[PDB]
Amino acid sequence: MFFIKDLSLNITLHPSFFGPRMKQYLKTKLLEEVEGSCTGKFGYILCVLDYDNIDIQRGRILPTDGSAEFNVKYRAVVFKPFKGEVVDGTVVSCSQHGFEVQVGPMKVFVTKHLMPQDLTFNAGSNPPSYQSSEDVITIKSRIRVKIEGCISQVSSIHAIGSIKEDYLGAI
Amino acid sequence: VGQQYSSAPLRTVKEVQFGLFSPEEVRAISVAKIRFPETMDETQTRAKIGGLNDPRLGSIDRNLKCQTCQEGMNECPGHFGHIDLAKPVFHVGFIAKIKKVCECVCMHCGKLLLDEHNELMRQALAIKDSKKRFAAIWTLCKTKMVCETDVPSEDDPTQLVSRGGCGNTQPTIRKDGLKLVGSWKDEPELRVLSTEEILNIFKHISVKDFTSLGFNEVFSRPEWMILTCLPVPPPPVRPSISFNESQRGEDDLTFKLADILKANISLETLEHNGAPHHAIEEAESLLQFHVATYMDNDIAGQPQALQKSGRPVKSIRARLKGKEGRIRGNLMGKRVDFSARTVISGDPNLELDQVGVPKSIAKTLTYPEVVTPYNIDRLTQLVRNGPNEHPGAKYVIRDSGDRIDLRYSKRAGDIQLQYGWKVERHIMDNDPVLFNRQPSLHKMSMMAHRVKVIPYSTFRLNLSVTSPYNADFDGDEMNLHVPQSEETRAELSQLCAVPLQIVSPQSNKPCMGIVQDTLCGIRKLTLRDTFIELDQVLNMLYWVPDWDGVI
Amino acid sequence: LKEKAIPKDQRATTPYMTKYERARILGTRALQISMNAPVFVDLEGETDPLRIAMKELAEKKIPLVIRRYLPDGSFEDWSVEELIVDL
Amino acid sequence: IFVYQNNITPSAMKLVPSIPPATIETFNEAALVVNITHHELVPKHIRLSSDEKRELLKRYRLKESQLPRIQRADPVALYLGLKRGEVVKIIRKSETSGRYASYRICM
Amino acid sequence: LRFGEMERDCMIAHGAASFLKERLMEASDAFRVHICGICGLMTVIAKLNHNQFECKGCDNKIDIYQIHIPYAAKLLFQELMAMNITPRLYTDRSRDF
Amino acid sequence: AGRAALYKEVYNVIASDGSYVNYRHMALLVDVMTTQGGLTSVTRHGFNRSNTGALMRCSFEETVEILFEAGASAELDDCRGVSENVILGQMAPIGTGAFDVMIDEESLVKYM
Amino acid sequence: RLVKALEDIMVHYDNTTRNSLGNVIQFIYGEDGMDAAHIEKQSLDTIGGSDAAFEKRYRVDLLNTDHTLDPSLLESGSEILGDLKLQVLLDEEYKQLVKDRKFLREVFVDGEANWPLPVNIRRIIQNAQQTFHIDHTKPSDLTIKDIVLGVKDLQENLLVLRGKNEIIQNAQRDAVTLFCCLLRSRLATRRVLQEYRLTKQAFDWVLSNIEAQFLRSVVHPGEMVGVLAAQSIGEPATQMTLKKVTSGVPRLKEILNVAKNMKTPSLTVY
Amino acid sequence: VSTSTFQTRRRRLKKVEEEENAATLQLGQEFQLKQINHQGEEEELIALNLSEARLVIKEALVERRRAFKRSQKKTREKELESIDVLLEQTTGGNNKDLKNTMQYLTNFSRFRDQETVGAVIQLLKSTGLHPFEVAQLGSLACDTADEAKTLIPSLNNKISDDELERILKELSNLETLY
Ligand SMILES: [Mg+2]
Ligand SMILES: [Zn+2]
Ligand SMILES: [Zn+2]
Ligand SMILES: [Zn+2]
Repeated sequence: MFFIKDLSLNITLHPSFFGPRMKQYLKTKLLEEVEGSCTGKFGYILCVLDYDNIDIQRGRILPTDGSAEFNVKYRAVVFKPFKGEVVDGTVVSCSQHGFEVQVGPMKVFVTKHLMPQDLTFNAGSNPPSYQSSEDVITIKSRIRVKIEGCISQVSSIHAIGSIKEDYLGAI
Repeated sequence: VGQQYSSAPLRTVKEVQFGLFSPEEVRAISVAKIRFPETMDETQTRAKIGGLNDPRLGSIDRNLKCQTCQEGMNECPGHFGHIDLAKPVFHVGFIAKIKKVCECVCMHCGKLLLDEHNELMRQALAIKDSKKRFAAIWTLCKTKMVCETDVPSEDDPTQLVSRGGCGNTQPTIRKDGLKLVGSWKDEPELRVLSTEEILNIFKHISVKDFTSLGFNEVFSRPEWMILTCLPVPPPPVRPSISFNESQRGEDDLTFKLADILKANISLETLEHNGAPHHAIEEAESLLQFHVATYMDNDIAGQPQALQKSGRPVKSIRARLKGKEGRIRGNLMGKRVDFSARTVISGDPNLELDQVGVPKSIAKTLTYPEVVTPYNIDRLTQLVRNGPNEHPGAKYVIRDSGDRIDLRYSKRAGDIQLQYGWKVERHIMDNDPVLFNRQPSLHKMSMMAHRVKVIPYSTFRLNLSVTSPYNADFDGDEMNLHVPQSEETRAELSQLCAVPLQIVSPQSNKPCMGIVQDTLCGIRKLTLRDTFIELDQVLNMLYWVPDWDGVI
Repeated sequence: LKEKAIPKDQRATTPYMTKYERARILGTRALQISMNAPVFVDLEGETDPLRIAMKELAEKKIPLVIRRYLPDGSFEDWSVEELIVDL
Repeated sequence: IFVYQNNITPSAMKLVPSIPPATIETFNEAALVVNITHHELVPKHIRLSSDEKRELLKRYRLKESQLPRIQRADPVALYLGLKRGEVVKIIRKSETSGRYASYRICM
Repeated sequence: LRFGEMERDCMIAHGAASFLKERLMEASDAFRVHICGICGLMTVIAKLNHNQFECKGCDNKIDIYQIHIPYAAKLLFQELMAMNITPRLYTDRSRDF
Repeated sequence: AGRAALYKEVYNVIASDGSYVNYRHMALLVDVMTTQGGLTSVTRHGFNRSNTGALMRCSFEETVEILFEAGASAELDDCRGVSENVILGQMAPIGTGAFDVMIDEESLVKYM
Repeated sequence: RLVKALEDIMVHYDNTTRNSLGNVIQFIYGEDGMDAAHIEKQSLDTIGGSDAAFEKRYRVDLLNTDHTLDPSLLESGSEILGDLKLQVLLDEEYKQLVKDRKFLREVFVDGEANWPLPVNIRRIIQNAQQTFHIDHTKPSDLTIKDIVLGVKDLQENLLVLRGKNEIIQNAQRDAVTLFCCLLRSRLATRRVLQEYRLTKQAFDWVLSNIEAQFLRSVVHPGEMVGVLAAQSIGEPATQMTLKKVTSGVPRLKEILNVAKNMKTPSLTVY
Repeated sequence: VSTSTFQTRRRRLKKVEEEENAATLQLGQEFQLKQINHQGEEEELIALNLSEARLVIKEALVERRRAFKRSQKKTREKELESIDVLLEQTTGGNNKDLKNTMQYLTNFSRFRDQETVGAVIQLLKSTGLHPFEVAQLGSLACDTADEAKTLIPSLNNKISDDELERILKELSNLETLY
């Protein structure tokens, strides 16, 4: 699931930093702008890779403001989830219309009616739980989830999913 | 300009793609749904109606509104509205090409009047190039005038094979004013060419046919030459010069769009209602007029639709029009800041490139010098000195896109400076300027000079740069411009310098000799007859700045 | 395509500096030096970035590469180290 | 190479360019009474091989388009039986260099 | 004061490209707009505060670009749109050449 | 021989007056008049017709009409030219802007 | 109008002169690659005069009791009389002077010798003359191997285009041709010693100053040729305050417009 | 200020079309097998299973805690807090995401030896399935394909019941204990 891609970055720079550690500040600034980030394209950009061989290339100096643009060539580890995809994670919160699970930097969400046609909601407990013959899902339990849909959003990929299929649900 | 940061990644334009507005591309650009010919007044309550100008586009008056974006005027560009016409109508300046396209295609069936079954044609098809391809094809098949079903294949003139169905004769086409006319062939049969019709025809033409006939599948397909809905031009395209309150001030352009809209409603309320069918067309030729008038109002068809007062109305083609028009006048040069005109006179004492600049201007004009170690002392000095002591300054500018009136603000004699700020300061002596004397006939009318700040109200300069700009003293007026970017004064000072153009690459020679008084006397003096004496001679020697210090 | 790069050997064009190049480089530099840029010379007593970068050139200390473009679609890289100054 | 005295049938030429490969050039007496090329105001144009051509194109980086051009019914062009895609090396005097080395493709 | 055609040509002669750019932008017209990366139409809903962009229908909130260009030409483009011709300006080329 | 006579005459225009122009000048003018194929005139029917940036072309007489024919024929401007840039207030790729400038990662270190 | 035709025409970075599209106009500006400023009117002494004075002033023959140089001029001058090894050069050189005169007489039928030429050489040797204070009463020290073998070299160093390719090289030569001819004209061996009065140094200094002052005068790739030349036929024209044939102003217009139906169309039968 | 990748196709204006995603392996036009490298060289897909990831981050973050001092010049349970330390110095202080994921991984991995890991890799990358199918198979447990290709739909007909069966059998072996 987790991926690794080559990417780049238009980073501009003030004529102040035309000193001799310029390189590292470029590295840094990149890490600021990118690390932990998220788009709809790739996804949760987790961490950069191979900090040593970070691709610089000369920088072109912009026509009027002194600044200079660098196209940082780099490559990183990242994370984008998908429809129909299966991943398991630890529960994180519970309501009445369902419960939420955390996987990677991301959160999948499951609604009640996306659970066994016999699974029950116990709000008369603490912390709130879901009951069943043998099953007892709760605050922390680990569960296998079928991601049913992703929804790009600002700086977060969120999603929905299910545990109704076979071989699915708590583990 | 259009300040305040923007998350937007900056770029530059490399290519401009010229295409044609599809009715849906418009019907999607569009915020608002323009239906009302009244600008504003909510039944008279100063504001605007959800019909024209800002139903959800740009805004008049200094109030933030504008579909969310807010921001407000300076910063806001227009947001387009759309106007659904009644029935499709013609473009004005595309009408020549409409005719020349109708002449190459079979109407009613929709296809070429020539295939690869005809060498003079197939050989124009080799003509790679829109302008001359289309041209060879139109010259080629404007003669052919029946929808052939069968042609002599490249074998022999005996067996003709079959390509496309129908044959229904092609009516030879003539244009009249803002209508098209055909005449199918004893005696012809003259029938008018109706829009919707012609439209459908274009709109059933196949893609390859498109292509080979100078048209582009994605950026410009024939249909779009015949408008369904309308690009409704956002507010500051057509800016109202209001007079305080209870008045208005709208634009001719806005009035032509209100006029159009009107006409459209008028037509429409005949096609729902009791149609004197052939009196409906009597009003469609109004829509067809106005929509052609708001694009162009100087055609051949004399009727130059005025507007209540004689005023012809300024069709859009008139804003782009040559000289003074947007391009030959606004985008190929403009009025500009940091400039200065004045009466010029000549002084025989400032080094060639010096240029006597009156106090009132070394006072008026700003150089934005940044705030930096080597100058701080200087900069602050000016600042306190204030915009009236000759060597003063006029604005300080903070790292927060914020000015400071160095003649207003309380903190006048206050403000410490800031490493990374800007002093817009008065104009110092030895500074780079871009002097010049129109008419602009060569490099030599347009050079850079070092400033010498001086009294009285006259521009001052060196007798011998009189010939480069070519200015007499019967009262000639001159232009001056000021650098702004450091590298601006670079290009100026290493390229435009007045002593750079002492040798001219036009006649491979000097273009800045000695003159009048000077020369005239340099001779009167050169003479064998001319013997000077000690007293004077000395005054002479000293008079010369570099004089080694030796008799 | 990055194959649009004329390798530093097999190089082509005038080894001298064009008045144009120069004015633009002196510019760029003075402009960034009044931008609180780092200098690489001793200010023997200079304040104006023009004079400054002038005397940054005469000591060819200026971290600058003229990427020259050749019609069709090519480039040759020439550092101010490299070029000369007859001008 | 065919020479006509005063004219050829407007249907006799109708069967000239229909015998590949070889080609066919009409000509007029009065059009050959004197030498075009020997007039003071012309220079020498020169045929090139496909190799010479492609070499000019690679060593100047030029595309076909980007090259200056010469008509086809240029008197000079007929003189040397010019064809579509061919190239001359015009070569002339100069009050500035003595010799200037020009090029042209054929239209 | 006016600085036009003829002047523009002289300064072309001196070859001072930048001086031009400035004299005719930061010394006059000047102006910032946002453009889609799919249709060179100035369609962007500039949310320069809440940090959203968009030109729905072109369904883009993502590929968009800031650009400096004299307001006069901003107008000219809107105007040529009035006459139904899309002048789609682009950030990059494809023709190469 | 064309280009030639052409110069000669353009030249007797100038030398008739008694002036001095340096060959390279009108020489150029003329090479521009000829190259493309035959005799191209300095006039709207003349050179304007060619292929320049559509935009450049429409800073010469036939504005609106150009832009119309241009937007119909799906034109696409390179912008590799003055007028084009100019309208877009971008630095005109001329002399002082015929080339990019870079900082040099490497050599920047040598200078401390 | 004029200007609007050549705006975008400039000297691109290979000294080709082209337009925004790419299409070429001049292959090397002014058919030479040179720049109107650094150019002054020098006299071509190889093309005029009688064959008499040509032979006199330029002929150098060691194997002759009247044609060899009088050792007053050159130092190593009597230990030269009849040197078969050097006469090999003197004759080759003088063969190049021959070839030249008849090439220049090909290009300039007029007979005109006075011309727009880069690098003022008339003066460069006056600066030299009074810069080393040489005397017209004492002997040189250059070898005749030196002289013509030095010149032979200086030529090469006058580049103008650079590629490593025959096309390019040759074309270059083309270009430099004329100047070369002037070089061979005024660095000729009879001249160096008989007329000028050089010395090892003086000669080597002149060699160098020529070279550089050459590379200076080359056209700067960038310069806006089009607009240039244009403004420069507009400039002399605006000053034409107006032989019975259409002259100037009107004729000029005719011309630019592609003068079809023309006014006075004389026709000169030689 | 946006961030770029290695494959812009023509802005043909034609915006519409690009499909949705599923375990029909159908991914964005950003994640199909053939993707061009950084030096321009075509290269397959880099889809890494759980753990394989944790190792990648740990390591490339160790070379980072190394380089981050080369210029200074002038066990399940335990790995948790050890890395809650490594990050604690190497990040910028905002990667809540990146730390979170470190926990997730470090807890759910099936392998924690650059050895056993590789082993698995050279085992699976034998049936040239989509580097995705691979990954998922390399971070989710099972017994019969009945579970296997049910939770990993993309297979089904691709690799046989009994052979994916063997591969499962082998994987529950190489299953690095905790
Ligand atoms: Mg006067
Ligand atoms: Zn708005
Ligand atoms: Zn038909
Ligand atoms: Zn869009």
